[PDB]
Amino acid sequence: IELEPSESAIERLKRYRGLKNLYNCDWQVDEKDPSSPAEWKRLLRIGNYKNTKNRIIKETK
RNA sequence: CGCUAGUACCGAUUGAAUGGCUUAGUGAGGCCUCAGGAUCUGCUUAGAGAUCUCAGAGCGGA
Repeated sequence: IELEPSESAIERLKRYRGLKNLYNCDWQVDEKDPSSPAEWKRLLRIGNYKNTKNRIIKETK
């Protein structure tokens, strides 16, 4: 990103979070986001997807 | 700590199927035999009027 020096780089970068390394750190999964879809809780959560679909095909048989 | 994939022994389905051995009994089928005789057919006394059936009865053979 190429900052405009005229404008304050604080308001642009309010929501950003700095990290040592993406791979190493840990986020708690969501946040008080409010640019998420509010239907985030209106989503089916899945465990092991393998242990979902073989079960469902098993019930389909 | 617990839940999820993975691999071998029992064990029930009286399961339910494949073969091996084995008990006892049955055993088709040809073939060889003991009979059989549907039937078919020779010859002869012989039936009827001059290689003619008009009844049969023997002697046979397939």
